[PDB]
Amino acid sequence: MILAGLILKLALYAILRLLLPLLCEAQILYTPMIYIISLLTIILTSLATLRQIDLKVIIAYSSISHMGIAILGVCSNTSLGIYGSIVLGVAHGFVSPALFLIVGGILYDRYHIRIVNYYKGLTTYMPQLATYIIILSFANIGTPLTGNFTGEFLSLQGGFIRNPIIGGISCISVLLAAIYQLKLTNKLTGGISSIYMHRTNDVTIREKFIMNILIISTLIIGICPQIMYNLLYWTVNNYIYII
Amino acid sequence: MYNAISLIIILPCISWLFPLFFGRQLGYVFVTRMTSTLIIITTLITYYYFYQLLGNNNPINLELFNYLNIDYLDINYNFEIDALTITMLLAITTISSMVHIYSIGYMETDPHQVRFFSLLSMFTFWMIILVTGSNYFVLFVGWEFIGVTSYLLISFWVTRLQAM
Amino acid sequence: GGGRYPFPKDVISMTGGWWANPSNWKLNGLFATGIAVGLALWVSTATLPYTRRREGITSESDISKWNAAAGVWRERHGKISTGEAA
Amino acid sequence: SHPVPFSAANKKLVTSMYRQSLKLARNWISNRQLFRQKAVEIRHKFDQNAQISNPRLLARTLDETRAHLYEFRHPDPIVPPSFPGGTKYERNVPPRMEKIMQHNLYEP
Amino acid sequence: NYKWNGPLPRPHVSAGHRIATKFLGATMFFWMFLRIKEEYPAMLGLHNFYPPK
Amino acid sequence: IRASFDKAEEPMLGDYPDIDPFPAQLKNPYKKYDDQQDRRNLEEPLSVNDDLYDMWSPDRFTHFKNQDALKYFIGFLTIFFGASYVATYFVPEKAAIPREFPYEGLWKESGGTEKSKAFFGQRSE
Amino acid sequence: LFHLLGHAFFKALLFMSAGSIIHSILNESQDIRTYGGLLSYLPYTYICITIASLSLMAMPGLTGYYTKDIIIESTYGSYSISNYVVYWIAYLSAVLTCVYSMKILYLTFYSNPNNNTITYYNAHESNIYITLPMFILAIFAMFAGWILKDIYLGVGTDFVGTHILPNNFSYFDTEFSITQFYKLLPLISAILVSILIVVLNEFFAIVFNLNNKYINTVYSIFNQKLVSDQILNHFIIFKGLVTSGN
Amino acid sequence: SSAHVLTKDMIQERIVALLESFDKVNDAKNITATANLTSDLGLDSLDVVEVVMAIEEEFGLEIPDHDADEIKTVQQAIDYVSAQPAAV
Amino acid sequence: AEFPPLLSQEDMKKHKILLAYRDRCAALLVPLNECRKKNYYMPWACGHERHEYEMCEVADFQRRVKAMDKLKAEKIEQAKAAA
Amino acid sequence: APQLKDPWARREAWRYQTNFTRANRFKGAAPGFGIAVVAFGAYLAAE
Ligand SMILES: CCCCCCCCCCCCCCCCCC(=O)OC[C@H](COP(=O)(O)OCCN)OC(=O)CCCCCCCCCCCCCCCCC
Ligand SMILES: CCCCCCCCCCCC(=O)OC[C@H](COP(=O)(O)OCC[N+](C)(C)C)OC(=O)CCCCCCCCCCC
Repeated sequence: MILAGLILKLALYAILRLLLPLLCEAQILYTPMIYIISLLTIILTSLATLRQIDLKVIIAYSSISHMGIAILGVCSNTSLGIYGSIVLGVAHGFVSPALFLIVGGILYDRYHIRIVNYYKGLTTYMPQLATYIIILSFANIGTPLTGNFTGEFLSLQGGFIRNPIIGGISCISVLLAAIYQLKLTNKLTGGISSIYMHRTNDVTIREKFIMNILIISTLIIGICPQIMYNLLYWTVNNYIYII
Repeated sequence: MYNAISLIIILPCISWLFPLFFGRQLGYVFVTRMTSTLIIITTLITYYYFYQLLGNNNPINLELFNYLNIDYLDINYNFEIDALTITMLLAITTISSMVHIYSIGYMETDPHQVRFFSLLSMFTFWMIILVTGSNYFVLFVGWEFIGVTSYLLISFWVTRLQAM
Repeated sequence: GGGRYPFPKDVISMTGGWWANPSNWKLNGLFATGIAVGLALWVSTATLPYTRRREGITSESDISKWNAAAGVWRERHGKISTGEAA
Repeated sequence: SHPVPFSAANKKLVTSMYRQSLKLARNWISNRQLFRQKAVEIRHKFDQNAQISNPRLLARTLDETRAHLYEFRHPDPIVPPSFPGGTKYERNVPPRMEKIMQHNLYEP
Repeated sequence: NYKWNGPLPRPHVSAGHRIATKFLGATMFFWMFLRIKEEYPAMLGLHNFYPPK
Repeated sequence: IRASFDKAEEPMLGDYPDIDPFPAQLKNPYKKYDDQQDRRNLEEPLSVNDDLYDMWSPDRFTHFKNQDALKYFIGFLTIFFGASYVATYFVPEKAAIPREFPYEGLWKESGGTEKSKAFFGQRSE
Repeated sequence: LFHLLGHAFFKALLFMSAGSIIHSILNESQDIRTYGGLLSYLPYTYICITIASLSLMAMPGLTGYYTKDIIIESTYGSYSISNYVVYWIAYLSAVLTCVYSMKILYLTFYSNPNNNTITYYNAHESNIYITLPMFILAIFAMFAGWILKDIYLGVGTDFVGTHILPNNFSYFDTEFSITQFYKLLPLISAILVSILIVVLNEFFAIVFNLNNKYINTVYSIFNQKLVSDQILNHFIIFKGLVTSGN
Repeated sequence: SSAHVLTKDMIQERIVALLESFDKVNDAKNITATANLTSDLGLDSLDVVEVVMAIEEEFGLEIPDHDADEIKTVQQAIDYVSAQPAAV
Repeated sequence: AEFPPLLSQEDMKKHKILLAYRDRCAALLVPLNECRKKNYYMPWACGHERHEYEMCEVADFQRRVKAMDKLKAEKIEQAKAAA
Repeated sequence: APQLKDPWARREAWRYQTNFTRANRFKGAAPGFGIAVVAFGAYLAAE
C-alpha cells in the first residue's frame, strides 16, 4: 500500500521539482524519447498482465501503466498535462491500495494463496467483497466520475497536443486496462463457488471502513476535481517552457 | 416547486439507489412497485413536456456546478431537453416503464429481483444523462456507465459461465 | 414460494439476498417513500433557480453590440475572414 | 485393426452412429414428415448392411459413415435448455450449504 | 385426463385473452383499411408530379 | 494438438510434464468431473499454456477450420464491395438537377464575406 | 430519428412476446424448431407479435411503413449518383425482413407441432403483468407514426432544427422524383415473398430440406454470423493472448 | 404459472404408451416395469436406440451413450427419467 | 407566376427559416409552421397550408426537370457535333 | 417403389389430428378481421 500509493508518486514529484524547472531545454529536446518509453510501458505491461496467474502481480502491473500515462501528461509541456498527471497520482494512491488490500489482506488472510485458478464464485458467499471488487475495478480502469479517468483524459489531452500520434496511439490504454482488469473481475465474481475453497466470513467492518474511504475520496475528485486547483494553479504554469 | 427536468433526472436516481441501500428492509415486492411507480411518474413528465415543447419549442436548460475550469477548458454538468433529447426520452422512458411492469411477472420465482430492478433503473437514469447533457463530456459519462450496467445485467446469472 | 431451494441465512447483502420479504415491509416502505418524496421535492425546489429557457434571456441588441466589438477587435488586430486569402 | 462384425463393441459403435444420424436429421429438418422419412431411410440403409461378415468391407463402411456424418454436421444442434449446451444450464445453482470456517482469532 | 398419444382437446383459453385478441385485430385491420383508403394514391404512386411531356 | 507456442516452450519445461493440450470446451460435458463447470478433475496435470485451454479462455469453433473461415469471410466481403463498385457503372442518370437558391448561393447566410464565396457559396440559382 | 422511435416500439414488443412464448412452454427453450402450433393456445401473444412483425414489414398505416419506406426512397432521391445501389441493398434487406418474420410466425404458430404432448396441455397465457405492456406498445406501434410524421418527416417542420447544408437536402426530390416502380416494388414484394415462403414451408417443405452438401454449407456460413465470430477469436483475440504470453 | 410436476406413475404411463405405439414390438400386454427390450418385447439392437431417442423427445432430455447402452429394461428407464430434475 | 414573391433576407432572418427551405417558396412555409406550432403539429390540422407549399415546391421540381432536359439535349447536340 | 412406413406413425399422428390440421392451424389468424370489415363498411356508410 505504501509503495503503490506514495513511493511511485515520488518519481512524479521528482520530475516536477528537479527535472522541469531546471533542464528545461533538455526536456523539450528529449521528450520524444520519453514518449517512446512511456508508450512501451503502457501497452507491453498491459499485455504482460493478460497472461499472469498471481492476483497481486496483476494489480502491480496496472500501477506501471497508470504511471506511464501520467508521464505522458507531465512531460507534455502543458497545464492540463500537469493537472492530470497529478490527479492520476492522487487517485491512483486511493484506488491501488484498496485493491492491494482486497487481494493481500482479505483473500490471502482467509485462504493463504494468490493463484486465480483457485478463486471463483465469491459472489455467492462473499457478496460485499464482490461489490467492492467491481467498483474498484471500474475505478482502476478509469470509469468517469473517478479521478483515474479525469487524470487519464487530461494527460491524454496534453500528450495529444505535444505529439498527436503518440498521444492517440496511447488511447488504447483505455481498452487494455479494461482487458487485464475485467478478465480477472469476471473470474472472481463469476461462476460457481470453487470446490477448493471452503467458506469464510464476509468482509469485516475494519476493511469496509478502509475501502469506503478510498472510494469516497476518488468519487469526490471524480465529481469535482476543481477543488485541487486552489493549490495547483501556480504549478500548472511554473513548469511550462513556451515562448 | 416543479421542474420537469429535475424530476426526470432525480426520480430514476432514487429508484436505482434506494433499493441498493434498503432492499433487505423493503423486500422485492415493494421494490418492484416503487421503481415501477417512480418510472411511471417520469414517463408522464416526459409526455407532458413533449406537449409543451410542441406548443413553444424553447428548450429548458439546467446549469449545475463546474467539473473542471482549469485552462481553456470549462466543463459544467449542464443539462437540457431539446427536440432530439425529448424523442430519445420518449423511447427510453416508455420502454423502461413497460419493462419494469413486464419484469415483475417474468422475474417472479427469481430470488434476486431487487438487484435486477435496481439495474434497470440504473440504465434508465444513465441514458437519461446521455441524451440530456449539453456537452460531450456528460455524454461520455452515460456512454461508459450504460456499458458498465450492461455488464452487470448480462451477468445477472453470475453462475452461468457463458453469460459472464 | 414457487421454485425455491435452501440458502444460507448468515449471508448478508445490502440487497435482499434470497427471496427477501420481511414481515415488516409496510412500515419500512412508508419510511422509504417519505424520504424519497422529500428528496425529490428538495431537489426540484433547489434546482429551480438554475433553470432557464434557451432563448429569451439575452436581447438581440446586446448580440449586435458584441458582434460589432468583435469586428473592432478583428480589424485592430488586422485579421481577415476564412477563405479570403485566395 | 480387427473390428469384429458380431460383438458388443461394434454394437456400441453402430448404435452411436445411428443415434447421431437421427439427431442430425432432426436438427437439419424442420418439418416432421420429412424427419420420419429420412429416419426410415436411414434405418433401411443400416439394416441393408447389418449382414456383412468380412471385417475389411465393414470397416470401410464405417469409415464412409464417419465421413458422411462429418459432412452433414450441424453447427447449432438442438439441445434441452437445462442441459450443458443450453440456455438455462447453470442459471440459478442452489449454493452449497456450507458453514463459516474461521481464519482469525479476533475478527469475525 | 391425459392422452399421451391421443388427439388433444381444445385449449381452454380465458376470455380476457379471447376478447382482447379480437380487439387488437379489429383495431389493427381497421387502422390499415382507414389509412389505405385515405392514402392509396401516395403509397401507390399515382400522383405524377413529373411535368407533362 | 501441440500448437506453435506450446512446442516453442519445450526447451524450458525442465522436469514439468510436457502435456498434450486439449481445450475443455471440447471435452465431453456429460462426464462427471469434480469441477463440473471448468471440466477439470482435482489432480489433473496442467499444460504450461492452460490459461488458453480452459473454459474461461476464448471459445473455439469446431465446424469450420479457421483457414476456410477466413476464405469465406473475406470472400463474402470482397463480393459485396466489388458488386457495389461494379454497379456504379450501371447507374441511370438523375431525372432533375439539384435545387438552386436565390441569393448567389446564400453566401451571406452561410457566413461569407464577398471573397470566400467558393468556400461557403451554395448552388448558383 | 423517426425510425429510432418506431424501432423501439415494434421491437421491444417482439422481445416481450418472445418471453411469453418461451414461458408458456415447459422447458424454457428458445428454438423455433421445437415450438409448433401454439396459435390456438396463445392467441394474445400471437396477435401482438404479428403486429410488430407487420410494423417491421412496413404494412400500410403502421409506423414501420412511414419510418422505413421513406429511407428506401431517399436512397433513390439523393443527389449522389452512386447511392442508387443502396436502394437495392436496402430492398433485399426488406424482403429478408418479411422472410424471417413470417418464418417465426409459421414455425411458432401455424406449423405442425414438434414438441411432446405435455407442453401443449400446460401452455397458458401469461399474467396481467405481461400482457398490458404488450397492449400499450401495440397501440404505439399502430398509431405513433401517423401521429408524429407531421413533426419529423413533415415538410418544413422546424422541430428538430439541425442546420442541414442546403446542397444535401433532397426530401423534396425524394418525394417527387420517385416513380411507381420504385414506390411499389418494396410493398408488393413484402407481401408476396411473405405469403410465398409461408406457402412453401406449409406445402413444399422439401425446398428448405434438400440436404444438399453445398446448400448446407452456405447455411453453415449464414449461421455463425458469417464466420466472423470465428475470425475474431482466432485471428485477433487468440493472436493477442499468444503475443501477450510471448 | 407452470404448476406441474412429474411422478413415477406418470412416467410409467407415458413410457408404456410410447411402447404401445411402436409397431416393431412383439405384442402388447408384455410391456411392464420388468419388461426387457431384447428378450421380452423382441427388439433389434437398433430399435432400442430408436426407443431411447423417443424417450428423450418425450421427456425432454439428452441421454448420452454411457447412460443409454445400459438401458436394457423399462424400469431402468423409469428410474433414469426419475433421476433428472428437468424431466419435464 | 406559379411561385409567390421571394422573401427578403431580413424577413427570412426574422422568421428563422432553415437554409434548406430558404428558397423561392419560403413565403408559404411561414404560415404553415405557424399553424403547426398552433395546432401542436398534429396531422389533421394544417392540410391546406401543406398542400400549398407542396404544390409550389413541386412546381420548382418540374422547372428543374425541364432544365435537366435542356442539359441532356445540349450534350447530345455537342456529341453529334463531335462526330 | 420408394415407399416405406414408419413404426411410430400412431405416435406421430396426433401432430395431424384435431386442432392441428390444415384448418385449425389457420382459423384464429386474422382474429378480428370480420368485425373490422363490418366497421369499415359502416364508417364508409357514415361519410
Ligand atoms: C496483437 C497486439 C495488439 C495490441 C493492440 C490491441 C489490439 C486490440 C485488442 C486485442 C488484444 C487481444 C485481446 C485479448 C483479450 C481477451 C480477454 C478474454 O479472455 O476474453 C475473451 C473475450 C471473448 O469472450 P468469448 O470467449 O468469445 O465468449 C463468447 C461466448 N459467449 O474477448 C473479447 O471479448 C474481445 C475483446 C477485444 C475486442 C477487440 C475487437 C477488435 C475488432 C476490430 C475489428 C476491426 C474494426 C475496425 C477498427 C477501425 C480502426 C481504424
Ligand atoms: C456510483 C458509486 C457507487 C454506487 C453505489 C453502488 C453500491 C450499492 C451496493 C450494491 C449491493 C449489491 O448490489 O448486492 C451485491 C450483489 C449481491 O446480489 P443480490 O442481489 O443481493 O443477491 C444475493 C445473491 N448472491 C449472493 C448469490 C449474489 O453482489 C453481486 O452479485 C455482484 C454485483 C455487484 C452489483 C453492484 C451494484 C452496482 C454498482 C456499480 C457502480 C460502479
